[PDB]
Amino acid sequence: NPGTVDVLHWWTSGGEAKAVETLKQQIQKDGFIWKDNAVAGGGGVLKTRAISGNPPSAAQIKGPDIQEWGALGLLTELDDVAAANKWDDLLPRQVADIMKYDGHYVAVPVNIHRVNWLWINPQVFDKAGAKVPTTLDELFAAADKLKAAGFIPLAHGGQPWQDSTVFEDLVLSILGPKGYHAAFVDLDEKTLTGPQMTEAFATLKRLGTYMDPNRAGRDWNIAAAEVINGKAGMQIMGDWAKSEWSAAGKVAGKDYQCVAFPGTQGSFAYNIDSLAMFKLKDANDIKAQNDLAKVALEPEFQTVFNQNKGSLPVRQDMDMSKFDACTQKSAADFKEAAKGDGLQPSMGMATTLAVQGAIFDVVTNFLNDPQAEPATAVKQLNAAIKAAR
Repeated sequence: NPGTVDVLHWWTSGGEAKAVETLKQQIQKDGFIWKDNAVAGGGGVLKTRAISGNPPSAAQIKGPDIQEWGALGLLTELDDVAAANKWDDLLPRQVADIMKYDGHYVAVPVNIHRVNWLWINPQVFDKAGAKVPTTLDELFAAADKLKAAGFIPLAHGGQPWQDSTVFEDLVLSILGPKGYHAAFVDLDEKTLTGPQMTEAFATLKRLGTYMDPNRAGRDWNIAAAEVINGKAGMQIMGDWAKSEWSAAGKVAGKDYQCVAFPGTQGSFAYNIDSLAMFKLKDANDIKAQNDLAKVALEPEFQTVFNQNKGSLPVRQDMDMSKFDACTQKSAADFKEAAKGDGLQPSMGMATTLAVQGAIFDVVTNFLNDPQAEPATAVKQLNAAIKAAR
């Protein structure tokens, strides 16, 4: 036909086009047709279109949104392409499991972000006599010292997802991997209303006190800029924030440092993006689909897509010297975490959009209220999470 690949995705950026193009050019070269329809409003009509027999060949669906679409029977089993390309050998076990439904590949993963980073301006630290933290006590001690030296201690933007990034970090730090998993994967009631979650909010509140009150609306890349430009000391963010650093022409260690969010050493909170493959009717369109799935997990796209963006590739067998120094620390930390309970889904991997919304809402509401009681915030957390489920 020669068969058509229609991919619904949100990879809008110029850096992400380089990779998408490498995909297109190879599909064409393999004798198939390319077509895309790239929407925007990042964060996530496809349903109505797939529940009515006009799906795209592929769509961007991260988190649990895969199990739901699988369970509807709308996705296609990729046993053949998996088998031909030794997918089980290439993927970390926990990653492969996220991509399966009834033991069958239904989606191909394309990246691994780490959520639990702190980004550090080593020039700002030296001029402030500040010490790169490894504990929460030390994170505050650095914050004080930066303020005392007349820097913005924490660069932080006014969007709910960013408030909860910082929250989920604190949950991980205080509760450790197991408790984090109890809270965001199992939505365990005792955990979400317990003393340590309460401590996570108390610590959130306390981080609040060092944040700019005129942050409302502000994007993560503006907060990163305050760090890049030598005006702030730190930002707590996932490793997408490297893009901002790259685009400014920085390096690894010479301009910034990446450390694990204090107290989360040992753990890797992953954030994994993916293309779920729909059940199609045309044989040629299947062959195209299977090609897109193969190539999305080949070295060429796995390198370009994750490069100039900050995430790790999901393939285990990569030439990592192709990446920056922070991605190499991220690759090392991944493996350590992977030996045990340390590897956990970020909150964004770990629940439904409705539950996220509930948490985002509780967190921002409590962080935007200087009188808010942590003892109260855990009841709000739990009650909202119950209601969204």
